Amino acid sequence: HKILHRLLQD
Amino acid sequence: DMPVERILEAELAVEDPVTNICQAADKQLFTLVEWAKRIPHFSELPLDDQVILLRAGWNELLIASFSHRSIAVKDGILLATGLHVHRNSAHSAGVGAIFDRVLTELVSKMRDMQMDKTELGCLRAIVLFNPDSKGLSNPAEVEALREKVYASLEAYCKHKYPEQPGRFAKLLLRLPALRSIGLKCLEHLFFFKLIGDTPIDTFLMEMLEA
Ligand SMILES: CCCC1=C(CCC(C)C)/C(=C/C(C)=C\C=C\C(C)=C\C(=O)O)CCC1
Repeated sequence: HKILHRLLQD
Repeated sequence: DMPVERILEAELAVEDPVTNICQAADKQLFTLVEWAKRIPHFSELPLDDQVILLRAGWNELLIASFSHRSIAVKDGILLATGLHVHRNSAHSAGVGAIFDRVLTELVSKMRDMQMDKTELGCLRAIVLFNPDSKGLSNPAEVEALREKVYASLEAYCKHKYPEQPGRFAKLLLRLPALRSIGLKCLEHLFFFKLIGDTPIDTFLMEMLEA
């Protein structure tokens, strides 16, 4: 789940 | 501990018609991430549990959002892209049943009870803090946060609408309809993906992943 992880980390 | 003011702030911070609806859904997933980040104590959960909660509840959250948005209109839905889907358009595209279900069980009832943005945000926070989500590292913490959300919601209801003793329960009793409608919409989305004649953007497609 690339996109969700990236958005949650930022 | 779970103030309704911050939840309302989260709501106000984020401000073939089937193709337009899918575009709007992909656009609003990005926005949903930010919304959830603004809900108290959500960012403090383990990242994996944040992923689990959002992946379990995204469809219901977005459905609630646009259903409340479409209060101002009759026989139609307002997409976040600034586009209106009329009941007749949906019916003429072959998705009239689920569209009528949305208008009847969600939009018209929200309008009938004048559900405000604070209550919408609290219901969406309850949906977000879904302790039944499979794979949660600690479903007890999620359950506790859910309890705090609806405690604050009941307090807000009894303070703002003291003349409606049944308003809290009436708000909670729209969640079964939201669950059913979300499941049906997910079925439609998977059918569109399998058929593959409808453009699905990357974030929506990732939500469709296993
Ligand atoms: C049309 C076939 C059903 C279907 C729907 C139902 C749409 C209909 C109004 C009942 C979908 C809804 C979901 C899960 C999210 C939508 C988010 C939006 C649109 C947000 C916004 O605009 O703020 C996904 C695509 C397929």
